[PDB]
Amino acid sequence: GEIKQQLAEIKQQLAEIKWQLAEIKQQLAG
Amino acid sequence: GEIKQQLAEIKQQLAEIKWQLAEIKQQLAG
Amino acid sequence: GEIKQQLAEIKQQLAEIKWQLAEIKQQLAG
Amino acid sequence: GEIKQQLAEIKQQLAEIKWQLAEIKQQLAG
Repeated sequence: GEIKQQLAEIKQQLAEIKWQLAEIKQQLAG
Repeated sequence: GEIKQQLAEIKQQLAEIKWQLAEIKQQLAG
Repeated sequence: GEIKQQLAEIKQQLAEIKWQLAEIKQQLAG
Repeated sequence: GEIKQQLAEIKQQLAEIKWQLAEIKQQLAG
């Protein structure tokens, strides 16, 4: 239930943050 | 119950981080 | 024990990430 | 035990995010 869904949501957010950071890095590298 | 409250706070902070990174991405690429 | 220490470490990391993002924002604003 | 393993993974991802943000900060300010 709630603990496992919150953990899943957190892991999804961390994945999305990692993508955003990789995109920013690529933008800075041109 | 305590774990649930801490995980909820973690999710909220990650959501705020995502928004801040979306803004930085838009500043660099917009 | 371990659950509470891991949660504390995570909350500290989130705080540090929020500072880094605020610093980056200020750097972009000059 | 499961919570402990997920929290450990969350801490590891946050550490990686911190490093990526330190690099971006250095690119902009260095």
